[PDB]
Amino acid sequence: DLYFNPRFLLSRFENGQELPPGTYRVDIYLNNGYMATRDVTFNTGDSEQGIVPCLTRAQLASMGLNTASVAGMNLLADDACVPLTTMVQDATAHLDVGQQRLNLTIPQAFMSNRAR
Amino acid sequence: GVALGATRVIYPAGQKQEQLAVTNNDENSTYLIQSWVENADGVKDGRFIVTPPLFAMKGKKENTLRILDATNNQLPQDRESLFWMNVKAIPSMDKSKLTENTLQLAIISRIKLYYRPAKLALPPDQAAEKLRFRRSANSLTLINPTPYYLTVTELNAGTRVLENALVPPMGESTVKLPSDAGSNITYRTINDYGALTPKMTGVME
Amino acid sequence: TGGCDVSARDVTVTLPDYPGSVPIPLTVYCAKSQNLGYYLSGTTADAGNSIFTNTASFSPAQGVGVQLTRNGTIIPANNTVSLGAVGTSAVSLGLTANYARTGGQVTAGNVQSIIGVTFVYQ
Repeated sequence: DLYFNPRFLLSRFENGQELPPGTYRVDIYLNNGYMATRDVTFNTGDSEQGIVPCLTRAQLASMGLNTASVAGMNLLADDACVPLTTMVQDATAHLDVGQQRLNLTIPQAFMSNRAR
Repeated sequence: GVALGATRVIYPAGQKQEQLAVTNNDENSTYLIQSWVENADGVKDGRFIVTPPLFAMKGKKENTLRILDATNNQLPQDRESLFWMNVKAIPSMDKSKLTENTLQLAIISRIKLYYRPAKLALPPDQAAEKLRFRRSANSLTLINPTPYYLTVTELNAGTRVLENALVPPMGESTVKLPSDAGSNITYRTINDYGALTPKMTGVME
Repeated sequence: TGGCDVSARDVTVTLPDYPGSVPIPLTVYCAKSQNLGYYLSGTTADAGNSIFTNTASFSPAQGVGVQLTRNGTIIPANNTVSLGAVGTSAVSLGLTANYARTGGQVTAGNVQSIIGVTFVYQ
């Protein structure tokens, strides 16, 4: 079992976590394409990483998500953190801590790709 | 151990951010990296933000720190401002060691963070040559009339080696001078790229 | 080029039982030769600011702390040690770990001390 002496300044880190809850300036990628660089709050949550990003319905929509295709998304508040991985089947979110890059993936069935 | 990718960071005014690489060269080790900014007085200061301020690095890998301008345009616009970046590598150890006698060492790298205004009067490659000197009984004063901090090293007076100095923009710094030190002064500087510049002959004011 | 790197047998030094001393295998090397120096930091218990406190929780030994020496000379906190020119060849920081009494009565127990080693770059 790993140990970190608090006097140097922690259970999460001792358990393999890389980054604690907080707001971080990250590069946001969607389906492996660069989208933006801005602050994103990461809260404690069910994830191998221990933290999950907080992005709103409007933020996701502006990047390509078709909110009308997501069941129950209309019930969310404007400022609610979208539970992406559960609300959008097989959508994923992973933060590459070293690069401070938030990689988001959303299935095509939920993207605004209708013939225009 | 853990090493930084640069020995200083020149932050151009207007830039959204600047980066600093942090590399853990120890494959079997996990470190907690704590970083913070201090002002010229060595006091923790928030005018520049370093993020992530606390994270763990497991094994050999490279992590990038982002440095953000949070000065709200309040810093002088005719000269550089000095800040310090601090990156501390905190080691871990097995909890089984808690019943033993131990000494843990945290390694800290401290480098300069220079805020550099845009459109400065003098080009940076012309600054080092502008340094001037004023000699006193037992002291030597370095005169920096440029908008750039001058890191003076290998400062010699005769055959005597004097203390290194960090001369502030449009300012001065003083170092002790042995009474027997020669009058012939020579010096070198550490430039924007952390390189030692060729020896220059000291010119008196 | 980047900053230098410190190499050690282990940054987690298992100390001999008190009384006893042990050299600390700790070196530093740089990709580009440059004059380098370092200073120690932490919480001390003596007026000399050289004996680092015992932070052990379970059963800490009282009256003793960790004091470092280089070439036999005690190295106080925040007192820069100049190593001179450091290039690609590793240069030892030359440190040895020792135990030093803080003055009080000595009791049985262990010692868990921590020290920071800072390298400031020109």
